[PDB]
Amino acid sequence: HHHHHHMVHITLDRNTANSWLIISKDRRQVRMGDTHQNVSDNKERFSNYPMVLGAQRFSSGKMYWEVDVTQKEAWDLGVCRDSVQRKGQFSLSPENGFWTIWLWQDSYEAGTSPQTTLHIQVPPCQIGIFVDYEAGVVSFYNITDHGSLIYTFSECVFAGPLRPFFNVGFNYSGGNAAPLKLCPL
Ligand SMILES: NC(=O)N1CCN(C(=O)c2ccco2)CC1
Repeated sequence: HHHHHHMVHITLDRNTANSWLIISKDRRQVRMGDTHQNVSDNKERFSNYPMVLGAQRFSSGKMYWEVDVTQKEAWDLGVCRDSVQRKGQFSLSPENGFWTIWLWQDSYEAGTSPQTTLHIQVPPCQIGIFVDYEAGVVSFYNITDHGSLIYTFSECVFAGPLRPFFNVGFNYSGGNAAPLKLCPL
C-alpha cells in the first residue's frame, strides 16, 4: 500500500486504561500487569477487559499508524467511537462503535457481527491501520508480509470522533505477557 505518508504519532491515554495495564513513560507501549496498578477508578476506564484508547481524536482526514504484536497469543486492534461503553460486558462490533481485528486461539478474525474469518499465511509481527474518515474506511495491513491487505471495513458509519483502540488480552496461559508497541514513523 501507499498510506505511509498519512502517518500520525499515536500516544496512549492512561486515564482510559484498565487498572491492570502498565503504560510506558513515553506512552507508546502497554502490557498486562500481574496485579492492580494502584490507580484510582474513573468513568473512562475499561473495567472488564485489558483495553486502552489512544489520546488522539480524529473527525476528518486520512490517518495511518503501526502496532507491534510480536510473540502475543491474543490481542484486539483498530479504532472506536469516543463514546463506546467502558463498563461491563460487550462485543466488538460496528453496531457498538468498534472497527477492529483480533488474534485468538491461533486464528485471526474481523470484529463484524458475526465475526469474519481472516486469511493470513504469514503471522504478522506488525499491523498497519489506515482510517479514511470521509470515505468511511478502516483497513488493516500485514507489515511482516510486504504490507499485504488483511481486511477492509467499508461503508463505515463512525457517528462521532474516532480514537485508536487497543486490547493487550488476558494472560491466563503465561504466554501472552508481551506488550503492544506503537512503532516509529
Ligand atoms: N447495524 C448498525 O447500525 N451498524 C453500525 C454501523 N455499521 C458499520 O459502521 C459498518 C462498517 C462495516 C460494517 O458495518 C454497520 C452496523
